[PDB]
Amino acid sequence: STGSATTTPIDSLDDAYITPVQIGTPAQTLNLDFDTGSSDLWVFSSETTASEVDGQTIYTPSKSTTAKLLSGATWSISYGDGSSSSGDVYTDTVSVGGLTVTGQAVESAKKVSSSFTEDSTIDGLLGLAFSTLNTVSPTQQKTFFDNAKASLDSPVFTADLGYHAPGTYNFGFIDTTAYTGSITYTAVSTKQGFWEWTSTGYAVGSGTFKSTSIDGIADTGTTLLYLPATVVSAYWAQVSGAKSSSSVGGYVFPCSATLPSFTFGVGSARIVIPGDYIDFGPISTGSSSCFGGIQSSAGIGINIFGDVALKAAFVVFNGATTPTLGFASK
Ligand SMILES: NCc1ccc(C(F)(F)F)cc1
Ligand SMILES: NCc1ccc(C(F)(F)F)cc1
Repeated sequence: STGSATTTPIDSLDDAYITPVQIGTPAQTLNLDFDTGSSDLWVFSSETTASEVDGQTIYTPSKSTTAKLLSGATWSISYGDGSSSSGDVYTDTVSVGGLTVTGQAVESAKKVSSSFTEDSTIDGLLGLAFSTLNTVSPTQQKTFFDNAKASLDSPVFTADLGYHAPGTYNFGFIDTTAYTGSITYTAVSTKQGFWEWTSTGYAVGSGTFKSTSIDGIADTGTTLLYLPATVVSAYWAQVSGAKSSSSVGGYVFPCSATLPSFTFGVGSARIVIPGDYIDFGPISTGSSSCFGGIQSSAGIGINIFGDVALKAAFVVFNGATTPTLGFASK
């Protein structure tokens, strides 16, 4: 079997993407943030503290005839930006774009951090990293992808994120009309639970390509591109007036400047990120300082190929027994 769902940016800056997901019987449709950097499927629910809910659609397990409480199970997660949530665990039927999994662990939030409450458009997260990162205790739970793997035509899913436009998540097949050229596959390390791979180098604008190994993770749940300080400094040095601002927390640049493109290597292939993808707009309403989409990973401890990079490509997450990542131009 296969599944296909449209994913839509939540705002004009592509800060995140939401995808409709059907949970329960009869279906309750929630818009979830598909996150290849985590492994929990958690939702706002009827059990969430009422003051912590501001416009989200909530999952109500008591209205689903297939929902079962997973006796004694709890979950608690903290994200790399300081966000967190926690609660209990149901199992229920979950469908994405026609692809149905029965008995999927649905983690019901009793408490969410402020950053989720303020994001009225995101009803929860659907984790697509490896199941070793799932936070359910005492019995660890499998991701939607892991549960679907057996019945998929091919154990893959693909991410085709749009620039200021809708995109597609496909499960179980590779749409050969959605990219140009060939797909370049590269090895994945699962040792930390992430879709971790090694980029073969980078170039700034029309400069020389610098061959150098950048280890990092493919993360649809992170907005920006976080790279080593040496790389990020070489990029922003080509932008007149750009500087690192401690009060803002990263590189900013004059909104009137034109940004150079950024190229990253995948084996012998090259993925080019247009300079416009790196503009994240004014730091405050009316400001003439704009926030950059390429930032240093020094404070984070790991390099992150977030949406800024992934939306420049067609990306194959190949969950075969030896996992690989595929990149194609589009
Ligand atoms: N998108 C989920 C996620 C969030 C944070 C991290 C970090 F910061 F720990 F690397 C990885 C993955
Ligand atoms: N990387 C996971 C993640 C995804 C979304 C959010 C936000 F934006 F909703 F707070 C935080 C963390």
